[PDB]
Amino acid sequence: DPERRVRSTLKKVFGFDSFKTPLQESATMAVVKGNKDVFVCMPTGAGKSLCYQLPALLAKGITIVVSPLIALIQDQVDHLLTLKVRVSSLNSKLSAQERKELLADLEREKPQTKILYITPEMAASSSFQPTLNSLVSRHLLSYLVVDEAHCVSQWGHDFRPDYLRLGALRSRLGHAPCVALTATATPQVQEDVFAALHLKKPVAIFKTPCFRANLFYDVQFKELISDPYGNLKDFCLKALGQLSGCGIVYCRTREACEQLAIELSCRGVNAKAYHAGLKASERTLVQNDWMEEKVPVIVATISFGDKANVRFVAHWNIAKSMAGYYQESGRAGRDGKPSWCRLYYSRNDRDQVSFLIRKEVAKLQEKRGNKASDKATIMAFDALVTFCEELGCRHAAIAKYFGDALPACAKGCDHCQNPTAVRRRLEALERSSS
Ligand SMILES: Nc1ncnc2c1ncn2[C@@H]1O[C@H](COP(=O)(O)OP(=O)(O)O)[C@@H](O)[C@H]1O
Ligand SMILES: O=C(NC[C@H]1CCCO1)NC1CCCCC1
Ligand SMILES: [Mg+2]
Ligand SMILES: [Zn+2]
Repeated sequence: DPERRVRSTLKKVFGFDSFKTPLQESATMAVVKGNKDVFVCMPTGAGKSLCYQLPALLAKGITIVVSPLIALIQDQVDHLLTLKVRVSSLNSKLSAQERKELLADLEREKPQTKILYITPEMAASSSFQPTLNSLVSRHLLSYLVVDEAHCVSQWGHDFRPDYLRLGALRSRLGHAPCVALTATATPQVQEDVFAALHLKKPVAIFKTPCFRANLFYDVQFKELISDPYGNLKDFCLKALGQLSGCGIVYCRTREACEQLAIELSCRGVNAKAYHAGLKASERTLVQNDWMEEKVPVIVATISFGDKANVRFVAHWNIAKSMAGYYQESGRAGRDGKPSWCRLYYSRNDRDQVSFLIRKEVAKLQEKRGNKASDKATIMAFDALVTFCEELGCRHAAIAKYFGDALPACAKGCDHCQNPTAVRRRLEALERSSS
């Protein structure tokens, strides 16, 4: 029984009685089994770390774990040191004395080190190779783990050249299985991971689906609304009337944030602005006022840094990216009860956000020259423009983006609930500028 061994270690070392989801459990079992290569794609906070850290302890040899930054290695190392586990790290920030003590440990038979964190630069170093081949010689490597695996991809919004070295490394440790883990969930990033890391076919995939059936999506066009602030007012109120629950209004500028909270409060719905301009004392009062439910609606530019009963998330201005919008809106309806997600689109608004992105990309060019990755920035915005202008199910467009199959829309979107309503609105959009 592996399930005995897993259950024991989850308690005795990690101090958990259960797995956060069955998907975390399914992934973790496949890694223990050790026959296949594995891809774990779950949101940040889902406990991806556990899926390789636990199996490493049940194995005979050493697990090598590649993480992008010494700052994230250190947090991991300290976490595991407070749980009485034999874990070390190899990097520039170590002394030459400590570096000699660790390399000595690796050149014994049956070393004390059980998990070795290393950067991709250090894994691809000249100075590391004798040690690495010595571990290969003596069949002392149980696994190879590549955390933050999206770093291989130009489409993944954090490219790192050194991650492309990890492929050849992988085929040299062919005896041992490889686990690749990320929160970025686009199909192209997954294609890039599979080829860049020379993963072995059939890959066992553990992927959180991005369809939530309890969310209603719609997209209104501001060019067509006679009374914009009142349209929003009614929306907020309807979502709070079955008062009950809370809501979020997102927007881009400080000025619009303030005007929005004034216009909502003046027209029968209590609301307070929330942005980086105001003082940190006043920031935290608005935060606390929304959490304990004195004030039901918060109008914001930026996150706090959980909340179960958000009955609506409204976007006043189009977001910078599809991943952006999916994250932001998806703060709605965590309790499982019906919520509403609305996006107020306009073509002038689209142009403003479009201009800003490109001006930001020019700055990065001035600084470091042209990069293939800047097209990923543009495409990510464009996917959300298409979402706004196309006749189609809302949830499916989201699904298409993250490479999921056609989800069953329970009339859970404006398009599917009434295809012709939406068509009539898209015809009148085009008549506006006739
Ligand atoms: N089975 C579990 N039960 C409860 N909490 C867990 C479990 N597994 C992991 N966690 C916790 O969840 C948090 C997030 O985990 P982490 O591995 O950093 O997530 P990810 O890397 O996917 O973003 C950590 O504090 C971790 O201790
Ligand atoms: O699915 C999520 N989860 C959204 C979470 C992240 C923080 C708040 O919401 N994000 C991932 C990362 C971006 C592309 C693939 C999807
Ligand atoms: Mg992680
Ligand atoms: Zn639909």
